[PDB]
Amino acid sequence: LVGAMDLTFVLPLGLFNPAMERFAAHAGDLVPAPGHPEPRAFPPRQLFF
Amino acid sequence: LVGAMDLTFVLPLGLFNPAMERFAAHAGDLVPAPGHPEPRAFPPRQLFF
Amino acid sequence: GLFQEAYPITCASDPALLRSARDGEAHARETHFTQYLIYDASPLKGLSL
Repeated sequence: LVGAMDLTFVLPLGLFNPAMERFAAHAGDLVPAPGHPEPRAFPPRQLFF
Repeated sequence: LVGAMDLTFVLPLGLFNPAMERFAAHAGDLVPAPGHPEPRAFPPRQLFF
Repeated sequence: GLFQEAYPITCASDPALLRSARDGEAHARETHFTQYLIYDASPLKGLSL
């Protein structure tokens, strides 16, 4: 009576936001150090979990 | 004794905000990436629900 | 049949601006520059639907 489960999962990697959805919920939201490029604005290649 | 309903729903598509009503609740509320055209300003052609 | 009225849904012209609804009516931003949101008045208003 002790069972088991099988659950797949689906993770997208390199996908890319639609057009309306590229923004930042505040202006200063996530800020790199002044005089550095934003790593956030590049097309994402990774996943975390 | 199990019934039914008919409800009709109205969705506007292409309307446009009046003069007083075009604004943003703050300065940076939704800010596109630095140096990019902001679709938030355009007239909407779509909906979502 | 009686009232000749239709009931509007929860709706918005930005996906970004729709998410502000699912918290609840209170936090919804009705307008951004042009993009806007409509919040439903229905007999279904308070149900899980």
